[PDB]
Amino acid sequence: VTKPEKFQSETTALQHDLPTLQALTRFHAVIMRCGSYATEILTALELG
Amino acid sequence: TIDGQPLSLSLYATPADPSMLLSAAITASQGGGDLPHAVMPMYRFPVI
Repeated sequence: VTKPEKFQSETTALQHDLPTLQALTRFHAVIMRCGSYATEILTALELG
Repeated sequence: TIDGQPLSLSLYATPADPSMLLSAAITASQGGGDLPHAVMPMYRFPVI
């Protein structure tokens, strides 16, 4: 929500679309696939 | 064979294994509250 550039580089405002919903699903799936490192991957993605 | 049935048997490959499902308890951080401005009372120390 606050950094939509970290979602896609073209977005600049997170949308209420169906492709955005599907990409949120894939994002959540890869985060939960990361397991114990997941908040570490997220806070590294906060930064560069 | 004479009936059209093969002599060398066919391949039966190994199917995909059942995966292990993964989740993650990702965490956040709200900071501590900033300490307010102190106001001098009119009562002495035991009362207040």
